[PDB]
Order: sequence, then structure tokens, then C-alpha cells
Amino acid sequence: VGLSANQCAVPAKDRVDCGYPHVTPKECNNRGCCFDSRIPGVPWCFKPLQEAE
Ligand SMILES: CC(=O)N[C@H]1[C@@H](O[C@@H]2[C@H](O)[C@@H](O)[C@H](O)O[C@@H]2CO)O[C@H](CO)[C@@H](O)[C@@H]1O
Repeated sequence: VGLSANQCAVPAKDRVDCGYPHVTPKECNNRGCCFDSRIPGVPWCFKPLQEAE
């Protein structure tokens, strides 16, 4: 698995959108991003935490 659980534990308020409305989980995965639909009204597809570039 590429992204770890800890990389995707991003508080809702800090999430940076990596997708767009109605983006699918697979599209999100294919961008190297985190998917979470549990919390409404915040990005469901968001950038992971990782070491900086
Ligand atoms: C209000 C908000 O931040 N919306 C996000 C979020 O949208 C989800 C989903 O993709 C939509 O189809 C649905 O209608 O609303 C969801 C949120 O409740 O996530 C997407 C993807 O990250 C963002 O582009 C939206 O801006």
C-alpha cells in the first residue's frame, strides 16, 4: 500500500483539496491522494502528509 493510514489522518480543517466534486475514490487514489467521505462539507479527496520536497 502506497499511502499509510497516518499520512491520511488530516484534520478536516487542514485538508487541501486534491480532487473536485464527485471525484471517485479510484481517481483520488490515482492522484496519490487520501479519500474520506465520513465528514460532510469538507474535501473528500485531499493531499497526504509526507516529507517535503
Ligand atoms: C463543501 C466541500 O468542501 N466539498 C468538497 C468535497 O465534496 C464532496 C463530494 O465530492 C461532493 O460530490 C459532495 O457533493 O460533497 C462532498 C462533501 O460533502 O470534496 C471534494 C473532493 O475533495 C471537493 O472538491 C469539494 O469542494
